[PDB]
Amino acid sequence: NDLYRRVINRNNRLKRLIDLGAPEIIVNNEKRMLQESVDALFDNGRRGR
Amino acid sequence: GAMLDVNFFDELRIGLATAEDIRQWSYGEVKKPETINYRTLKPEKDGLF
Amino acid sequence: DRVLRGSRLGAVSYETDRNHDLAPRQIARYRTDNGEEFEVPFADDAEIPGTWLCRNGMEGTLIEGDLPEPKKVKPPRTHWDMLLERRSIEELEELLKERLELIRSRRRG
Amino acid sequence: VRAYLKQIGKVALLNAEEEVELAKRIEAGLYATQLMTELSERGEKLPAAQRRDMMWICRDGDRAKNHLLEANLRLVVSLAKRYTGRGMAFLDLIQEGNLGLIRAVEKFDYTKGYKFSTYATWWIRQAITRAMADQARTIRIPVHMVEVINK
Amino acid sequence: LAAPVTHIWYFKGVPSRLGYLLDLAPKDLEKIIYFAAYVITSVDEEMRHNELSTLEAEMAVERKAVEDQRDGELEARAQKLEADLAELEAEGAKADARRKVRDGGEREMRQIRDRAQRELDRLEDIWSTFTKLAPKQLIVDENLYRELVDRYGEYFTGAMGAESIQKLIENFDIDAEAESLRDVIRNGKGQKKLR
Repeated sequence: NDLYRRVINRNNRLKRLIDLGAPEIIVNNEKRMLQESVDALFDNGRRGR
Repeated sequence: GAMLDVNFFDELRIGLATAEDIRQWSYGEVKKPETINYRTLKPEKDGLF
Repeated sequence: DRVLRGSRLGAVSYETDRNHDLAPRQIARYRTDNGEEFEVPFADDAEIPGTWLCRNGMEGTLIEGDLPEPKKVKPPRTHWDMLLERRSIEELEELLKERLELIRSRRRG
Repeated sequence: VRAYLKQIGKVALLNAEEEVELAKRIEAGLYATQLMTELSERGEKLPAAQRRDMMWICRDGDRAKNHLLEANLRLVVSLAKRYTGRGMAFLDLIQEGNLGLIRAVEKFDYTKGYKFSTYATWWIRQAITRAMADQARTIRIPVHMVEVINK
Repeated sequence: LAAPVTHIWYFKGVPSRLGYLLDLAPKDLEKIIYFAAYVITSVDEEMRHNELSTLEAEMAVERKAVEDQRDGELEARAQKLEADLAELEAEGAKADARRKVRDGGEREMRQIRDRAQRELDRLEDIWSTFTKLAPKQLIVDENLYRELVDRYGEYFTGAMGAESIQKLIENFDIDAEAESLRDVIRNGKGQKKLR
């Protein structure tokens, strides 16, 4: 539930930023942390930490 | 026919997911990071529960 | 040593699954924007709203054209409007014309 | 995080006069695109050269806003660094600080004569604290009970 | 999900199945899927083919204007250097300090022409890479990618990330690569055949 909640938060924040209209540094950093969250959900501990 | 799960198996085949198959499986779209209410202990709306 | 108890938040009944004398059912049909029917079995004694949430992702409307009301939707906080709440028309137009004159003298020479 | 530090290493820093000038360019570009839409729908005749140079005004204001946010990104990182170990990791605080930067740069006036970071610090801290309240726990708790829990 | 995201099993578990399918290094796929390097999706060939001639004429004209700026800067610095010569030689004193301003002017002319050569190399590099434009090409230095956007941003399509991988796989017919791999393993030998 913690991992699912984390992915929900990142996805909602990215949807809010993409309807808002933001610079690419913010948007792509949000995309990167979303991708890392999905990887941490599917197999926690494979890549990175 | 893995819908009503009859008691007559022949083969078990694993494949690969598609987005259309996933949204055909699902019974909604979770969009809030909420689980229970802190006081009434009842599940929330459009959350994980 | 450590033996606990506990239960999920919910109670369990014990009935018989008869399949004949059910409540009378009306079947309602909704539709999303992208042509997606979602058949909704209501009661026969049931009001049918014009809109209903579906698994498709959005609130799919009725398949009827009886209730087509699109009215109450607007963005309440636009940057232009909250600019207007703090800045006046003549001041903003003066700034606009000053920057237009600057860019005319820059691009033109 | 290290990649984000290298990404925010590219940016520069400005002063209050340049912030006022950037806000003037932003509001001029916003008036330019409002007039562009205004003459787009039910307009009579959009001038070609005036439409081109006010399109360049609008693009200049947008890029000015982008570089303003890029300049304040390091400031919002240094502001957000004092919230480690409270529920979330650093990245959520960083992005909430970006949201607070967007809200403050909407809600800022160029005739204040105020420093932009000193203006925006309340907004950033407010956004970070309210998001910490929202995403603190597994079960959401209302903010007033959060306040009395803090007390 | 608002934006696509790839699986973790098809990227990280060695051997990287996606990397084997699209013929990339796995560490060089990591930069794509973790948003640290730009990758070109597709690039036109006929429009790029006629714009080779037309934009090489444009490129030569731009380089000529650049060289005009370079020789103008070199001539202005040389005139300041001759002014240093005239305003050191006119007073009869120890010429060691009087040679210092001359050496500073020479060093200034050197850095002017060196910086001009560097931006000329930048022009040569952007045209050379535009001539070298192929799909599945990593582009590091997104500032240089922005240079590619502002000058030669047409005639190709690029993206960055999981949706770029999605675009790549969508525009990827496997049958031609299957026949090519069949021909390689039938005819050749060695490390390339093993791969």
